[PDB]
Amino acid sequence: MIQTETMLDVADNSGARRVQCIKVLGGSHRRYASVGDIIKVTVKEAIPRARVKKGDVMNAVVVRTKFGIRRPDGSVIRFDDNAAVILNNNKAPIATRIFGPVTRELRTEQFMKIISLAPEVL
Amino acid sequence: AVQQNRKSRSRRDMRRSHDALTENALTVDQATGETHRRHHVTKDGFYRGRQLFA
Amino acid sequence: MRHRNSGVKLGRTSSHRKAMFENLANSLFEHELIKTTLPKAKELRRVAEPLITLAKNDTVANRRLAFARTRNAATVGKLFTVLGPRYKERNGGYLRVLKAGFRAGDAAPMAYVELVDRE
Amino acid sequence: AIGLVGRKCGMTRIFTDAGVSVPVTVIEVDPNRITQIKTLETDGYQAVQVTTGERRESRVTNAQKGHFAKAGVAAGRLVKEFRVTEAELEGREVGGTIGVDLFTVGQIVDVTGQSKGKGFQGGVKRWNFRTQDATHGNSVSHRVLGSTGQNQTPGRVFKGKKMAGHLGDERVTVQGLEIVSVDTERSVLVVKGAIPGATGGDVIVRPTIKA
Amino acid sequence: SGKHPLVQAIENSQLKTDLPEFAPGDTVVVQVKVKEGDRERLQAFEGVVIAKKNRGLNSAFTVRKISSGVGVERVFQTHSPVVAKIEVKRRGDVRRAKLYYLRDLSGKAARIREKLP
RNA sequence: GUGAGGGGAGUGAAAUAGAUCCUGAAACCGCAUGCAUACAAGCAGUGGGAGCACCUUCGUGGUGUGACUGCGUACCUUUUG
RNA sequence: GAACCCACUGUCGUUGAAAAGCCAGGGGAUGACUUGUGGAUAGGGGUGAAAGGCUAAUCAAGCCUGGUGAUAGCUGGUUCU
RNA sequence: CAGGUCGAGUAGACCAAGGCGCUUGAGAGAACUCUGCUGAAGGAACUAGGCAAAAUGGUACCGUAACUUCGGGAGAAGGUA
RNA sequence: UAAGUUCCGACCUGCACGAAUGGCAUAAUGAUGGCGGCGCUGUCUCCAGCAGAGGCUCAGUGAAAUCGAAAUCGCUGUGAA
RNA sequence: GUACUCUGGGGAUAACAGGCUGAUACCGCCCAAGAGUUCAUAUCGACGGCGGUGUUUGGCACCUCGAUGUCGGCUCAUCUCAUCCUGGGGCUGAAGCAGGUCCCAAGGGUAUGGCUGUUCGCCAUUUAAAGAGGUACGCGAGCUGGGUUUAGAACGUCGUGAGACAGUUCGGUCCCUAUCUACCGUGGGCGCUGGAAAUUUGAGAGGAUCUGCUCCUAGUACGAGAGGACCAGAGUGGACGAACCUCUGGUGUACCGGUUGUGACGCCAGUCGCAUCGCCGGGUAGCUAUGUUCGGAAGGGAUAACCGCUGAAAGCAUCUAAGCGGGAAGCCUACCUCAAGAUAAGAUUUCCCUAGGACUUUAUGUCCUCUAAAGAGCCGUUCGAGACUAGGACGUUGAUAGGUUGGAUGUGGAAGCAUAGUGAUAUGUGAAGCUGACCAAUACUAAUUGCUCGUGAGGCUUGACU
Repeated sequence: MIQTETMLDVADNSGARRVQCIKVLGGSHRRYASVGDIIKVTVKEAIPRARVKKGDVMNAVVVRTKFGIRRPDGSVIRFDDNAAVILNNNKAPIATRIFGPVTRELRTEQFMKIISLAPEVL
Repeated sequence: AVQQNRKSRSRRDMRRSHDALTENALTVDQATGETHRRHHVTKDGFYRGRQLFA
Repeated sequence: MRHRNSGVKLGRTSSHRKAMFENLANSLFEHELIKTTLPKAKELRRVAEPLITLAKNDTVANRRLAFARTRNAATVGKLFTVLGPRYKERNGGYLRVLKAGFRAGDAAPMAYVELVDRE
Repeated sequence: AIGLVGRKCGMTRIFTDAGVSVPVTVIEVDPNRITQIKTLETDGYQAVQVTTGERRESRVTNAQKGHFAKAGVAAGRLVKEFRVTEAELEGREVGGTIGVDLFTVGQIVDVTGQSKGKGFQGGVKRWNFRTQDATHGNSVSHRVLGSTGQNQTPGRVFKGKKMAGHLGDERVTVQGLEIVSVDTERSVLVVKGAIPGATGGDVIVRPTIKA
Repeated sequence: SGKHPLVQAIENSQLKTDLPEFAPGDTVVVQVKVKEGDRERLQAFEGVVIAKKNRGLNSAFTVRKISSGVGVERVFQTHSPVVAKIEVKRRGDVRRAKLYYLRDLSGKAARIREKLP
């Protein structure tokens, strides 16, 4: 349940460490983004000498949330943090490592690489 | 907020046309035979042929 | 809304309400016939009758529960010595509530609360 | 169309083979009994009148007693009518019954009921009005209506203005529900989703009109 | 059994009859049926039971685990067919029904003493 | 209620002269009788006008009411108005 | 930092519990400090770490009584045919 | 003038001696208003303005920058039992 | 700052700074003015539940400002507009 | 000089809003030098001309000075069309994709932030789109009070001074319990051709009406390539709305436990009062969103611009004058809810009442005696119904409420007694004890004997059958 001004951890090694959501994309008056939704973010903290810098405006996809996702059998899965992965202008993943676990809501032609490089898919 | 015109006695009585009182439900008791309010103990302590104060 | 809710308020705090109902139960057990207002009388059943039910088995734990609820040693003794054996064979309905007109001071409806086998 | 009158029994879930959980509502059905058939010649329209349930003799009036005795069925707790056509009118006679076997699994139906009563309610709950600020100097106006009109032109309040008033306790129809189970031994319908009303309320089930 | 008899009768027809006995504070392994395409496989979820609700067909239990640095909790519906198997590995010893205080502890502080028969 | 207040009896020319008591107006508030009034829009009247009730010299009379209908935006002041 | 002396913010109150308050927070608290009793300064005067502040709920000149029925090219009102 | 248990204390919680339950009540448990408690995910996006709320808070020990009129800043910040 | 009519440093064609109606600075102090952070939160997205006091019903007591008179509807036009 | 101010007057006279007017403003049209490789008119269009609207800047001084009391924000709106999106078309300097221009169309929809008191504007990032206007520049007896415009103080400037401002800066009291109209809900009375219990038709009214992306047709038509469709299908979203509580959560001051201080119950043990529910951890029902499910689907009828068929006036031509068609998110239906006070008061099924006297005003006439029906209400136990009402269930031929018994749930190892320890404490008896609102049984307690209202066959005329 990510909205504007929410801070998120960065779950790859693109260089960014903390990002802030500034827009939820995909409709007029759209309120919230969940796992698998695209957001606009600004970079608040980054690794020195990286390809990304502080003050950059970028696209991202939400991978973990604290509010949680529902499953068809009635179950809910909740994580301890809110995390995102950075995308380029064409909305493709642009990182060479992923940190932590991931979900099945990214089984989509847009998002194979995160699953392929992720250590654990729970 | 207050009235701009004094209200006529006719309209005042028309408003009061709903203020009438109504009668209670009264019933003659069996064992003793005086009137009492229905479903209540009589003023002398009887109800349905039982006494409360001997 | 108050859909399916139980309990009363009677314009009192919760501690005041609980203490007042304990006082009413103690007075009822002492005198066996009291006069009160109708809502208080109807609510008094849910407080007083379980005490009589509990006093049917004379054990130390039951006596201590009765004391924790009433805080009156004379009431506990009466409950476990007189009233319990009296109602041993009766399945509930130890009280009787009868409407008794209205009160002069504020026209409040009133009622009598009496034990079933008083005399 | 021709339908059934039942009672709402409560909500539960059904698990499928794949593991999916389907929320369902249970409707208890006492087989409906036909009391009167209305025709074009006598009434000017075609409908079937049914009754269901039970009622004690001290509560059944003499007029209703004669009305039921003419049909030859026991007195129920309610009487209802279904508008029908000539094709549906085939096979129906006074004294016959209609059961749950009228429906089949997988069929789409509409369910009508009486919604729960919320009593006197204000703008926020009734019409989704927005509250004013809780701080920053606001005096005594948090959940109030606000403005209710313009000015000397037109100098009045229009009809249909949204204000405070009674909410709930209305007839409501939910369309497009799906039949999940037709239990004939227990005389029960199990339908996917929620239906209007509280447990114990009377509900009507009909074939869907959005066909 | 707080519901109507018909609802109880309809619910009772779907109950599982082979569940183990377990309590909050135990550590369990749950086998979850995963259907990718039409590949069927079983994924193991290992963790600590921190909450358990007993409501008949509506029974549930919550399992918390640390996976590669990030904590994760899953609420399982007990009678769902997607729950294939539950195995108890170690029985814990706690003082309460709900162990939500573990969410604020890490590692050294989050250990549960083993119950000894 | 050993109250307040009243009803008889009695005094007085008179008590509806009975004590904040000669006469006892109007605003205002009751009870009783007669007629009208719950499908119809506004300064409330005015010119017509059926019916009803009582009285009666029995009418081309009297008293009360006014279904229906034509016309009709208070008074004073100050103002070009 | 309590008593005591003040009066910075907010809600409430505004035909108030109150013709200046209550509640929650706030400042000084051995000093150019707070306070009781009794005295002194009187109206174009007094007093003022100075706001035209205060001088009995009244202050760019207090209150009371007299001149006095001040004057008003202004507003209102002005009674039977 | 002013006691007990803790307490640095005349602060504070509960009590003693001694005083009281504040001169309308009884029900109900709608909108809306006042005063409170809790709140998923987010955390100033509110607003003229973080207004109001939330937050910090004791004792002992360790440790503490620029700047300085060498007194301070300073309980700086921060940490332990 | 993603985005800064405010803020901070600098530039100097100062509409109309400037040296006891003092000029340029300055440690400490301020319920003083402006700007930015950490923590924290119902300020907000967007409100929900609960507790007390009113509101509402019954018995008792019993105000207020206002008021030419009222048998006191909409629309379009007219008309001291 | 007065912003420290005061009195008598004026809507005879200004600032706000209204009114008249329309110079100005905005929108439309006429002529057409020219521009557009030729070609005035695909698109622009000089020099000149004619109108419409009542948004701008103004003109006048008709209303209000015995008061019409606010620049923005908030909340809540309603209308126009000169249309921002979506829908239907003509032309094109229209290959396709796109665009330009004009015509029809008002059903629905139509951003969040940074700066500033701002309206406006600029900027960042979205969206199918972020339209233009009227409504006292809508809305302050609905909220605020940042700006302006009282009293304090300062700077620049002006004045000898009191003081002042095509200026700036810091601070600075927002009253009213709603009579009438209007509106949102909810009742009482009477009427509806004797009365009553139910079920109903529908004149009519209200609600709803939005839209993105992906796949398929098809890398096909088209195109030198780069690119790339019409029509016609499937799926999944955003915003909005409704109902619901099985699932996920919140709350849950009458449920369970841990623990601090103090007082008491004679004492230990065990408990209770007070401290925000003292604080802290959980949590049943109910309510609830952030949770779940569902909706705007499809189809008929008449049309708008526009496109026609046959066809003369006018031997040809021509959608029109006779005659016959197609055609839009728009209109009428269709979907949901209400609806006979629809005084035109409608329809169907069933049920109830059939007694005697006197009198004159000989009339659905008035007084006696005898009769109180079908039913409705008072009263009581109450509700997932509720301000009071109204509505639903039941009243001994009874499960309506409370209690009792059983179950379920929550919390979690009661008290007492035994063991092991110097002890704090731990283990056993035993998943025990306690458990508001839930499910099921059960007359133990309370729904008593009752009373009131509602009548006695329902005028006349004409017609068709009896």
